[PDB]
Amino acid sequence: STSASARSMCRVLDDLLKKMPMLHTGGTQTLTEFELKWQHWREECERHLQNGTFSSNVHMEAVCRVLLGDEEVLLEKRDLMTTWYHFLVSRLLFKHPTVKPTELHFYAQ
Amino acid sequence: FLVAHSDTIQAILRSQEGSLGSLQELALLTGIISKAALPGVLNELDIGLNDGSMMELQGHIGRFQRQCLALLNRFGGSDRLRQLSLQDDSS
Amino acid sequence: CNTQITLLKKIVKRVTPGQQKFSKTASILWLLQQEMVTWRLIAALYRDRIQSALEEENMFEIAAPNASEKTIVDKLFQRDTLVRQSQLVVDWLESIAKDEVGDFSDNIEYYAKSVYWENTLHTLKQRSMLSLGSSRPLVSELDPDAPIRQKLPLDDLDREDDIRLLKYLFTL
Amino acid sequence: QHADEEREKTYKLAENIDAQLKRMAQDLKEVIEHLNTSA
Amino acid sequence: LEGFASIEDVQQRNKLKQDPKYLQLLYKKPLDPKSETQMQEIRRLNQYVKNAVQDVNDVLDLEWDQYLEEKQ
Amino acid sequence: DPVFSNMTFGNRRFQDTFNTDPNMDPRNLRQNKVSQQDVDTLLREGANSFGESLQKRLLDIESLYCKVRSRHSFIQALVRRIRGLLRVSRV
Repeated sequence: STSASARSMCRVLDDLLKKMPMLHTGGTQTLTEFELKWQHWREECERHLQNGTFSSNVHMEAVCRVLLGDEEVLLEKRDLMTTWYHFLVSRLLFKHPTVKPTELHFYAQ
Repeated sequence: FLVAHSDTIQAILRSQEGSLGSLQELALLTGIISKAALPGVLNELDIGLNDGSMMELQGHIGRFQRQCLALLNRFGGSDRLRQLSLQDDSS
Repeated sequence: CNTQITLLKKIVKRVTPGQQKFSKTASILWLLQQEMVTWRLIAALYRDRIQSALEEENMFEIAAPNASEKTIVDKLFQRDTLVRQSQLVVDWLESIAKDEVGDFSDNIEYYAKSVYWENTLHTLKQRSMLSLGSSRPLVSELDPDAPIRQKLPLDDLDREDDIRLLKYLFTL
Repeated sequence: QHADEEREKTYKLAENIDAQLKRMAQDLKEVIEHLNTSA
Repeated sequence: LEGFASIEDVQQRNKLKQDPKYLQLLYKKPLDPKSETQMQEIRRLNQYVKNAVQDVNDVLDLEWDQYLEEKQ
Repeated sequence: DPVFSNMTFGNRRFQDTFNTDPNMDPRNLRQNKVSQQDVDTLLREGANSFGESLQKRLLDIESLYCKVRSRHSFIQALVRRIRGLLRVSRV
């Protein structure tokens, strides 16, 4: 509502964020629904980036580059995150839908 | 679940012997396929949940139908009964 | 009771609701059917009795010439007293038979019954193409109706098809 | 009268329908044959 | 010869319309044979083309969605 | 021919590929052949196999059993239609 060159951008961002998986319960704990929701979110983000509704703006481009899951960008913007546990949870949120205890220690290391 | 485990399902459908439990397992698999894997079922329900996933669904359904037709052509003979009885006749 | 009978049919339909292994259950079913028939007959007869007791002021009539069939049957109904119960039982049994039949038009359409049959059509086609009088003679004076007019015998298939058609007509 | 004109237009439309359906069926046959010989 | 055959058939029908020994055949014969044959051919061709193109379009859309879900 | 019209399978809106191909096509292998002699031989063999023994067998079966579900009694209708379509020829 404030910036005149961001209405459709924020609308597309809100439509993309609606595909976030908030732990679905279709009977029991199922990881297939979580994986499908994460894949759909990634596909929608890639489609928007390739079409251009999520490009041609420096702020939203940097936001998408951070959400994609990088390391140097987060190390530069470390003023937002806290410490190593914050870095680990950010990686686990922006890189994989869910992780197993067999790989959680590897990811934390 | 059948599509996720279509490897062992198709392997069991293709591997048949003259034992006792194998025929029952094949019959149960064919019944489950006929009850929860049909083109009419796909056209009726779940038609609005990723047609590509539905494409793989109907592909596996056609494969299961080919396997069922092969099993029917193999076990459709009257002499097959007495041919398989001698393989499991313990006494 | 009809709803409960339909539900019971849908229930016992998975274990053969007939054949030979159905003795005491069939007896109870026929007893319930006879009870329903008796209830319907009681209702109809007592409705007619109440109507007659209400219209008892109109009695003692006579036959009048130069009238219509409607007035004739009306004066007959007003004069005679057994015709009341007779027509009551007639209409009650007719309604029972109609309800038991249901919708026979769809059944006849699915059975596919007509006048001309495949054997007669093949005989006519053969007689029009060559000159082979197979089965019964089927002369045609510009229309396949000469044997039907002269009351000539036909083939066994046509005879059994006509028998089935007349059986359906009798059921109707 | 617009009745005879409409009838003539409908006849011409039916003729065009037939002439277009013939070539459309031929094109579908050719396309399906090409797809079967390519795949 | 089909023109002469149709002319002879029309003449025979017009002659036997007044005769009571051709009513069933006259009722079975089509009123407009050319128009009825044209309508039947058009309907058959349209149904065939529709079924074929619909099945092909369904298969193509299924393959499209499958490849899209496989690539993204 | 106009008799070979429509291709809907079932009460729902189902379609099929092609219908009649004058040339050699793989769809002809899925549907009927391109020759009337094959259909005529099939009908003749069916009429020869549908002898008095099979007719008596089907009659005894339909007399000893009359369905088990709800779908309207069509046994005699199916029998007579099959007999007619097997003893008739195709145009």
